[PDB]
Amino acid sequence: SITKDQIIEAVAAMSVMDVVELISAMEEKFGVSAAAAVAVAAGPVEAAEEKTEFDVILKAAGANKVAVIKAVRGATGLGLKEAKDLVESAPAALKEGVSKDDAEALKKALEEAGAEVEVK
Amino acid sequence: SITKDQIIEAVAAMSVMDVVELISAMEEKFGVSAAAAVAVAAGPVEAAEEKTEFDVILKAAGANKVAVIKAVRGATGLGLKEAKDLVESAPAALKEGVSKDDAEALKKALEEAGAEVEVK
Repeated sequence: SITKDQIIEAVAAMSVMDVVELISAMEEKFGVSAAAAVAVAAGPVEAAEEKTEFDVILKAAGANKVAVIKAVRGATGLGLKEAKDLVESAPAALKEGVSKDDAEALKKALEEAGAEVEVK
Repeated sequence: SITKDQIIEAVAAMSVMDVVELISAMEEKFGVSAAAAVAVAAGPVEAAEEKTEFDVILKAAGANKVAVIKAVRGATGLGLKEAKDLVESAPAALKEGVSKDDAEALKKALEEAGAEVEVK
């Protein structure tokens, strides 16, 4: 009496774990687990983190909203308006999680114009 | 003697179709939500037994990215963009675990257009 149905009630006769073994058995039996598949080798969290995530915030455009607006749209590319509003909505984040070099690049640009920047 | 092993040889005793029916049954019983994992996990296991799991990969669209993109979205139905990226992200799997006939069908289509396909 090995009917399809009988098997259904059979799976509901054992525990989930016991079932996991079942399904697993076939995998090995029919050896349907060794062809190509994908890698996806996610390693376990390990110390030694990087530090390349700097955020450049704009506090005050200063007496050079013009140059600022340029630096803004220049660093991003938002519409003149968007950029305007952004600055007008100070403080406003310029960039988030950008390379230090880039952060300092714009920063120095702001300074050259005479604006207040924030590095965090 | 209602062992698990015995259930293993049971699947290896019946035809893939009979196994499909089974899984399909449980799918409803235990629910398609709870069995979903088993269904997708067993989906390939069953097909493998029929030796009807061929993978069609796209290596190079060739000098006919147009026709290719068509074949792609045509074989799948992904957004124009998605398809574009896919092709541009070669190699890219077009189909996975499909009938040989189907695999060769698209393959020949690619050739007709003049593209490089991969069958594995």
